[PDB]
Amino acid sequence: GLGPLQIWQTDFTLEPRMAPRSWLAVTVDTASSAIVVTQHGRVTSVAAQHHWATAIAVLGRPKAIKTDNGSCFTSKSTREWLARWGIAHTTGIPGNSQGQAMVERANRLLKDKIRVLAEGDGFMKRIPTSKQGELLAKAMYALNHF
Amino acid sequence: GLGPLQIWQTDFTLEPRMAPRSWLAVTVDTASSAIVVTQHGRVTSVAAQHHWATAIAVLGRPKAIKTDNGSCFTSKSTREWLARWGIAHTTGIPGNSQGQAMVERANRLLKDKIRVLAEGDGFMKRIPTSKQGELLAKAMYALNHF
Ligand SMILES: [Ca+2]
Ligand SMILES: [Ca+2]
Repeated sequence: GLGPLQIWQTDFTLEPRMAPRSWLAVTVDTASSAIVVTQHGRVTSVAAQHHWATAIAVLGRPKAIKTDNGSCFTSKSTREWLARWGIAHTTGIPGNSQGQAMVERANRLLKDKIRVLAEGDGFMKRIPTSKQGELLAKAMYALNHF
Repeated sequence: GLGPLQIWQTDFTLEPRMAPRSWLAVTVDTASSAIVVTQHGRVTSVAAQHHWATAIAVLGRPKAIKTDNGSCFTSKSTREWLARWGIAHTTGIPGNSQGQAMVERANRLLKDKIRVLAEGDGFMKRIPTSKQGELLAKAMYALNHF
């Protein structure tokens, strides 16, 4: 009962191998280190809400989420969506510096796993679109379980 | 170490509120009762592999999966995909009768939660396409956590 708080860190990261939906939305559960990733065609507020809808189904509802001040995260729409769910939102400190370091380490382990699985399949450039889906699933698998 | 075996039961179920991608692929982890659902436009073998790719990222790799003899599940393609992952597959007994009862109970709790959340939003018929995604996320959330 003295366990970790259910706080998430989310961010978006660009990955051209995953084009056209090359914007990967990544969420790290700081309680368990689990990771949830979704792809999007454009960074929008709505992209951020859809990514969270999916992470919540997978991780359960957090008590809070930390993001940077990107505008897709502090727009009105996003504040209202998070309010409707009852989740608190913080963008940390104005000149944070650090503080979002797990989601950033996550971003880097993820892109690396994607490159190594993609190349294992013989794709050295963009991944065929029909194949990105299982590859992105496979990457997430590899970083969360086995 | 005497805990339950990681065996899944998967099935596809039709849901017109979710049209055009009205075929919902549902997987129950018989170890934890967690549920994973994905939508598809057509019931194909490939639909079954994509659904599992996503469930594995979410639940980890099972030791076995039980399905009925639908052809999308015993086709060559599907047998080879499951073989590549190292998961055993069984379709149970020829005139099983029961044995897939959790995935079927799941199918029914799911469609019911979708109807009640959809109607809470004022959609009494098909759900606008742009809205199905979070609604399907929301349903899964409700049946797995809170
Ligand atoms: Ca950012
Ligand atoms: Ca069936």
